[PDB]
Amino acid sequence: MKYAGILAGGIPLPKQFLDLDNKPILIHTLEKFILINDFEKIIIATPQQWMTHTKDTLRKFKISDERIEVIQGGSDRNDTIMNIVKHIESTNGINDDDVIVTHDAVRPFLTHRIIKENIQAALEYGAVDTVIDAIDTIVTSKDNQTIDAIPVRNEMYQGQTPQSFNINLLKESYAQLSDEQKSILSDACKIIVETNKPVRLVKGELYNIKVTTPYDLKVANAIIRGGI
Amino acid sequence: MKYAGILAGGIGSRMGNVPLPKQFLDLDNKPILIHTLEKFILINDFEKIIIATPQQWMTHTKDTLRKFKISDERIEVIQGGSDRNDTIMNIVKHIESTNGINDDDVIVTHDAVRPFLTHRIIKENIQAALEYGAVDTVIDAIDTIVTSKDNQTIDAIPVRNEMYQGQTPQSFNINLLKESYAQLSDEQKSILSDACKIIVETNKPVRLVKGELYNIKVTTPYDLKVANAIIRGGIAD
Ligand SMILES: Nc1ccn([C@@H]2O[C@H](COP(=O)(O)OP(=O)(O)OC[C@@H](O)[C@@H](O)[C@@H](O)CO)[C@@H](O)[C@H]2O)c(=O)n1
Ligand SMILES: Nc1ccn([C@@H]2O[C@H](COP(=O)(O)OP(=O)(O)OC[C@@H](O)[C@@H](O)[C@@H](O)CO)[C@@H](O)[C@H]2O)c(=O)n1
Repeated sequence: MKYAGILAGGIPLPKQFLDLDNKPILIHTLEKFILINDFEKIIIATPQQWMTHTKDTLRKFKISDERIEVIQGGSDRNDTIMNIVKHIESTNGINDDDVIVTHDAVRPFLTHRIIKENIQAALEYGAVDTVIDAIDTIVTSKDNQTIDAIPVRNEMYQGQTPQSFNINLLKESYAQLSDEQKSILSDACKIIVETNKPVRLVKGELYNIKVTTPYDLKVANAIIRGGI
Repeated sequence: MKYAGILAGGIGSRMGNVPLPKQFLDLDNKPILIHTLEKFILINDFEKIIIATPQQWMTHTKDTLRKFKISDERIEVIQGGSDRNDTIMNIVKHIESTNGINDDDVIVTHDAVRPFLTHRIIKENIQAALEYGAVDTVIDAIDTIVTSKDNQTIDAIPVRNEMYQGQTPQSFNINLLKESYAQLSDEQKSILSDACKIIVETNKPVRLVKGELYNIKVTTPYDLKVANAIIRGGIAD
């Protein structure tokens, strides 16, 4: 069993529901996952305020895949992931070989190739990240004023999503973490990295952007029009 | 004295059936290099605005300046270097052999292929270079940043709050830049990807100036589609 977890639990209307070429970003994203028959369930987690509106939007764009379920998101991004996990466990349980492909609702340009690679690398190695090589030199700062270090750019990668995990592995490593450890995370693959278990790399795409600021939405509107 | 070093070097010899190199390709009917150069021209603080370019492209650069009626005597076209930092040092050697280097000189280095920098960015670079001697133009990382030493598996995922996308300009006190460059071995030089790591390898500080999300580097066709959208929708306004 392969499960898809569309993360839309973050807070005009929230960015995930904004129109990209007369169509909510969430719909753009979800269409990619619908085309993959391998998914047992495609779960959209969203704030309680926006659950009925999400289901209205699905209806409005004539999407009625019974594989789709809308559930309530979490405190933080990782908590939303864990809510989707708890939903799967309390409705059909967790096989010890099940994987979940978590993906940002605001990353509507992921590709069929990206998803299929994610699922096969999760089946093989248990934890997967979607990245692209750093184009900018990457810099670090421990004070937001002066540089701390400038690593070898060759070893730096822009982390995207999907991020796909073995559900048992993800739950066990999340339980290993403290509340302080959890609070400093920014993605889900550091759950696995912090517990000293491997994370394979899948290559994303340069156009697999996160659409949150208005600048991003103009880039996304150009990517749509120019068929990128 | 404050100097601008527009980096348009390292363009390899190319056949005529390939489009023009990225620095010279048209963006809204204007070479990207000209878009970049216009911002520096508007700043009177600069004693010279030096464009370094491969030997093959010097005459074409000067034709291009003429074509867009650019006749600022502060602009000079010189031959670039073997690598990016070598191009910077060529600009330094030009400055020193034409005006000398005063100990209060700063140079504002910038990729010709980042045409969307702003007046704000350049001014902050100049003055932060005067105060702290070395400056990087960066933006807070939006993606989580990851490291891998084998292109297969992750080694580490640092705290994103401390990670930054390095952009340009990069601005230095010229003597400081020269001294720290002279300290480096050829191996160290070969592994650098920017100019601020010259200063960082020699354990001297580098101040941070915040850039802009549209201060993108135009190299791939994808970037040119993004850059045409930035132009059309007036997002650098
Ligand atoms: N309580 C919450 C908060 C947010 N969300 C969803 O999560 C998506 C991204 O959220 P956001 O746009 O704000 O970006 P983040 O700072 O969280 O980092 C992400 C970054 O790490 C990653 O894309 C990649 O880079 C790693 O490889 C959005 O769809 C939100 O709806 C959720 O479901 N519940
Ligand atoms: N012999 C050479 C080689 C390159 N150049 C110029 O350098 C510009 C960018 O070059 P390139 O697009 O190829 O990318 P780089 O690998 O050099 O990285 C840059 C990255 O570090 C920086 O933008 C930022 O991210 C860090 O803060 C281009 O205008 C080239 O003409 C030169 O004049 N002479």
